[PDB]
Amino acid sequence: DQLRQEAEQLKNQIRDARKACADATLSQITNNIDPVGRIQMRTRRTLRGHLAKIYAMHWGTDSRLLVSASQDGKLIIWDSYTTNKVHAIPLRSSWVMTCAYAPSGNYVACGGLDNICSIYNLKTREGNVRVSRELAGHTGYLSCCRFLDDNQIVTSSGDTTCALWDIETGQQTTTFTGHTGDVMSLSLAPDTRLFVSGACDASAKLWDVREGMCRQTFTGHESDINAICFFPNGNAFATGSDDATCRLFDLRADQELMTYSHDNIICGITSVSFSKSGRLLLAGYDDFNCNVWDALKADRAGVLAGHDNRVSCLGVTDDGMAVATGSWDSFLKIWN
Amino acid sequence: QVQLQESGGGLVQPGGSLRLSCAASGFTFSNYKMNWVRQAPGKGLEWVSDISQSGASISYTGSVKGRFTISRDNAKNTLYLQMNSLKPEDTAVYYCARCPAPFTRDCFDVTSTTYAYRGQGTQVTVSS
Amino acid sequence: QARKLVEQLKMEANIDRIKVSKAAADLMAYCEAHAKEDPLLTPVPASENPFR
Amino acid sequence: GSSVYITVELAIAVLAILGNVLVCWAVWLNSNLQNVTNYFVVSLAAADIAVGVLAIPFAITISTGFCAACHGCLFIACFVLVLTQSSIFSLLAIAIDRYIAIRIPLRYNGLVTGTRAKGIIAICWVLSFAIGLTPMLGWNNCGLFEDVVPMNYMVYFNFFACVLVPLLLMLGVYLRIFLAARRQLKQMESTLQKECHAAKSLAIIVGLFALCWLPLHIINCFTFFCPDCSHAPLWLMYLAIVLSHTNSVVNPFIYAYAIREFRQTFRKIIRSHV
Amino acid sequence: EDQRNEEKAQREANKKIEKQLQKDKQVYRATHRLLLLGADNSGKSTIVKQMRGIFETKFQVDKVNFHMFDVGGQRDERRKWIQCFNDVTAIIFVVDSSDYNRLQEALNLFKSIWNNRWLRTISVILFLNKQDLLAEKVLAGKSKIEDYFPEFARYTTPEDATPEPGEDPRVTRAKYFIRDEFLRISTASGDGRHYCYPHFTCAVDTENARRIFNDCRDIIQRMHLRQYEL
Ligand SMILES: Nc1ncnc2c1ncn2[C@@H]1O[C@H](CO)[C@@H](O)[C@H]1O
Repeated sequence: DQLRQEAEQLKNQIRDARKACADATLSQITNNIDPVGRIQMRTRRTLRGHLAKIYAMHWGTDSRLLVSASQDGKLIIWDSYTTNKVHAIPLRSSWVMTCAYAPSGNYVACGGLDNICSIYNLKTREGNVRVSRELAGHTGYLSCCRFLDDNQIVTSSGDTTCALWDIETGQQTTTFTGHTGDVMSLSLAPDTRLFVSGACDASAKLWDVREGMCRQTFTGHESDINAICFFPNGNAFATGSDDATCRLFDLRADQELMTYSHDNIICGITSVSFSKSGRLLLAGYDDFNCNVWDALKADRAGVLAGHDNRVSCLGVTDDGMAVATGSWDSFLKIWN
Repeated sequence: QVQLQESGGGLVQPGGSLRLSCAASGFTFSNYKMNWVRQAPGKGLEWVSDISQSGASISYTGSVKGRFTISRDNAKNTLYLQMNSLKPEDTAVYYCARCPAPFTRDCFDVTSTTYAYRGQGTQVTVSS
Repeated sequence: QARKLVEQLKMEANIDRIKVSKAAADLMAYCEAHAKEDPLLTPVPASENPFR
Repeated sequence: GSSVYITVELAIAVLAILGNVLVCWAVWLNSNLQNVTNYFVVSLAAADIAVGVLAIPFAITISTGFCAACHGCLFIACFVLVLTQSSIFSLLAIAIDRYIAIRIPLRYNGLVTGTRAKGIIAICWVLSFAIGLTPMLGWNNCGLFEDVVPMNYMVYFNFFACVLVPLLLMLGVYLRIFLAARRQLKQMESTLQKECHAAKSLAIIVGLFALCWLPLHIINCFTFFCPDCSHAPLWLMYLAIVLSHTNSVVNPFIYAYAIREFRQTFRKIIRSHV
Repeated sequence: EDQRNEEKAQREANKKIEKQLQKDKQVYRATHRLLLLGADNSGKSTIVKQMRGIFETKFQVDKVNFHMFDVGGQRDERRKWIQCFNDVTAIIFVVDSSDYNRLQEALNLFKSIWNNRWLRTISVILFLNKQDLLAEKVLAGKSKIEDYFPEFARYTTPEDATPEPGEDPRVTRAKYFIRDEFLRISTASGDGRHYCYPHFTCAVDTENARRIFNDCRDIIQRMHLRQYEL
């Protein structure tokens, strides 16, 4: 009982501190900045060959190679520049929920309800792609495992617990705990010394990879958090809640800077990413289209329609050249 | 930010009246479907009642059919559940659970001591 | 049980904060600085764009 | 003096070409329309494109005036016969595909393959070629279309085998389809209203085909079997011909348009055209 | 140029990949996938004697292959990993009949599954196991349905009942009452997009495979008829 009163007092004090910190508003500060304009990105490619719904994809470091995964149980390495199946990998378990591309471009990972995301070698001397390491130890289903280095990999499973592994030994080296609900997505920092995660408890947390402990928490969403991406300078980030609204957060100020929501949109979000310049914010809704938001003004910059079914994943190349979006119709469409 | 405080409740003789309220804040109350869920001591959770957006659709469990009334008020962000003629086996922790999806009536919110948007509780016991 | 939550709240309490106006100015300055190098915002000729 | 029915023939040709190109570009403009079941529909559409654009001018050009010095212009007649039979056999293939899909739903996916469908199309097309090019082998009576082509063949083999057997097979297939549909409907799916609606749809397609095709065959068989009885006035023959040719116009009106996805796609097609 | 050799190798690799993928797609279309469900310890892992997310089964009937999955490793929370089965042939639901206390939870879970937005267009083959146990409990009479369901006091056996030889009127009435209580949820509002196929099975039943075979054939035929607009 006393602990409850202490927690309530601490929460009230934190809220008062944030309220005192707030002085102005982003729209008022940036009101004097002109609109970007109605952008009309037109499809430049269409990638075909995946039988079932597509859940996740990842760009390579060179902005020319990327990987996709679908429920049918196949891993395909495409080539956006020239549409070709560079490699095809059939998974042991037909169920998969995420895919990753090592920054070195020599390894990929993918996992799902099997509670494991394994390691595939793409620089085989024998020439045949084979699984090198499978990491076991997670309790719930694996929601997302993103690469950190050729030997370090991060993960977030269905048991409300992220994990930093070491493939050469395949042993959990640090455990991130403290999340009430399920963990959906994470986004590493460009400095690769931190990473923020979203969970199905209307909250997001910031960790320290070396020290392994939550550093801060943010709560401004009514429903679960599906996607989380990092601002390229590592001083802000935005999330897409299922409540049909996207918000922008700051680490230094530690408040919800701005929100993106209109009356005409009432569907849930599934993916989020930031354009290289940082002025454009992309959101993939549940009504079979993606929306482009003027990040610093929170006004509809434009629409990106032309998907038969739900748009699950989304991403922007490293150089901010091409945008790739996968959907439930089993098609990947690249936008200039 | 999501908070659901459940006031009311107390010791009452068998067959007496009562009233329970679930104060909520941090979200648009009118865009979610509310439920009451109870956990008898030495047992798991279980559904009790529910209510639709504007209060049109209502439902109840078997043992409370005709003995409990659920009332909602969106203009104040509060939800009541009037209780009348309670029996000895009515004693249990009562919760005010909201499932996440707005503008839908379908959800799984009786998780085994793991749900996130569930009120903390409001103890009610019946004694002689 | 709740001791861990109390400790986490205590740790989060000691967090030096910054003016939201300053944060907005920083973000705006960053976006202005990295403006001319935005391919999505700034279209480029076909020769420099590989249509992929 | 006028023979304005030629103008009606030109109108029929243009309308058929327009509708067929509409359906073909609709198939192009959607990935869900590339189903194995839609392969036969597009084959029918191509068949109607051919029959319209070539035969329809050809028919009037052969009927208007026939210089016997041509030493036999039976090639045009054989071509038009080939095209008609191609359309008929495409219809029959569609019917058989539907029957298989509704009678063996579980194994239909594993039994109807792309290679098998393409082989079916090839065999039906070569059958149409063989049927329509039979006369040149020597059955032609050369050693008017009526004069050039023998009536005995057209009444004994071609008409009978290639127009009655397909109709009877279609009747049986659609009877079985209706029986299965009614059995499913009465199970747990108002009442007789939807049953009669589906029965009306199936009966309308079958009856439209029958009305389109039988009349000309009936009159020709009567002429063959009535040596004493003379022919019917030429406006009846032209009426029969325009029916046999507007069949091409009406097939997609029944087959493609009725499809919900097709008619939803056509809305944006005409919107963009306007 | 001398760089188009890489393009030739790329084309060869792409051709091989497509050639293999065609066979893979053919097989994947050929196979039929089913999702198993039901409360724990309810004959869920033993509905089929096996005479042919984590757990999968492979049984073939009349040269038709079926793929049934048993999600039995994940946590209790369900509103997120359930969406990964929105394109299955049908969902198998198994619910015991003699546990009146968990029966209400079964009704609520089934209703939520029926109303789920992303599963709006999937039919379910409903099972009702432990009929012998229900008969034993009813004959014993220690408990009573009325103590949980007040509406049962005003329920009567349906006129279309097909009782098994010697089936007591009481047990038959209880069975069909539970069946109707299940079916009411589905028939409430579905718009005809999907339906249910109730059954009466037991732990000793060995013909469940035949029943699911018939049910899947019927539903696929109904889908083929829904296309073509009847
Ligand atoms: N007796 C006939 N006179 C004219 N055209 C005919 C005759 N019999 C068949 N045809 C032609 O053959 C096809 C099918 O009857 C049509 O192109 C039709 O014009």
